[PDB]
Amino acid sequence: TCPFYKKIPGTGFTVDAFQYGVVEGCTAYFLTHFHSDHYAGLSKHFTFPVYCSEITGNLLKNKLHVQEQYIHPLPLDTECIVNGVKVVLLDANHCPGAVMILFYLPNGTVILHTGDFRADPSMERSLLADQKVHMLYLDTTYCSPEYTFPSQQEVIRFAINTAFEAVTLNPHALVVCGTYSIGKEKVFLAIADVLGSKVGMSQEKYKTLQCLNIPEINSLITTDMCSSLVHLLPMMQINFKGLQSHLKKCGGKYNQILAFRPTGWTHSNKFTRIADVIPQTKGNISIYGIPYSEHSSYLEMKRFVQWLKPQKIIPTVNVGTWKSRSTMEKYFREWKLEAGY
Ligand code: NI
Repeated sequence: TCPFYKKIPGTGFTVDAFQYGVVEGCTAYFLTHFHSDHYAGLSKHFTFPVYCSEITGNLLKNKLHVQEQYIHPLPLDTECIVNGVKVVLLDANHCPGAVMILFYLPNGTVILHTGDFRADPSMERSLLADQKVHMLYLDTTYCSPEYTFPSQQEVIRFAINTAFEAVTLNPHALVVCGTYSIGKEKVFLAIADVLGSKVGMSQEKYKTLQCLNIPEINSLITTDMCSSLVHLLPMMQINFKGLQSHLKKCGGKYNQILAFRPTGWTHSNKFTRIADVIPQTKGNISIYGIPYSEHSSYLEMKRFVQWLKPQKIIPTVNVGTWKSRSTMEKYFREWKLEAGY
């Protein structure tokens, strides 16, 4: 049944709650972003109103065939009224179209649901700064101090310089980037731009990217693989077998593959600087695991919460074990005591 941390008290609302059938007393279903653990359950047969960003609504219509009459896109950074309740959608710094939702309850309580987010100081100057938040439903994916990772900018620098060096040494090398969901588009787009290439991909992935309002996209992506030296493949195919096979498919146009797996975190991070990352190599194939995260590090999450000073925190991730839950609650108390709220 629908868990409590997906229900917004004092409203008829649920968030990311599409896999439970008809939720009792839900008048409006919010969707924070287009990732499968969150949208699981939506299809063309859904007939309740869905509230979401413009980008998320493009993906619902084109990829899942949800009928347009049930899709209610809202502009960001704008006060809107839904079933008599004031709401605002804020950029979540997650994947394209990902939002946080501010709810202004009729009794005066204010609730922020972060969806999935990567906290950033820029958030401290949105409409969040303008009022107090009583309850926070928090993306706690990496709520433990061992989770450090570099900025997204440093990781893109590393990838660009690595790709550019490899292809300038060998003009017959192919660069491959793994994907399984929207998000992390900067990785493959930054590499293609430095190589003066388009990014080649399957028709299904090209379709997905055409839903995202990325400026100048027709200039950066293509379904003609042959004309491209950056290819996108399913994350599952980024291993020595899958890449040896793909290399056969290019008809002797290429004699080397350099491939990137954008992982979230990997325990190489507890010991290693980004500068120090090395690939796994077999023959003429090398695979780099790079720590490109679209979730908060532990320090970024702590800073955001100590800035916000919520009266109550409700975790939405890692809530399935008592040891996880107890750990997170200990960190929330530390943060509150250190900051003085
Ligand atoms: Ni997500």
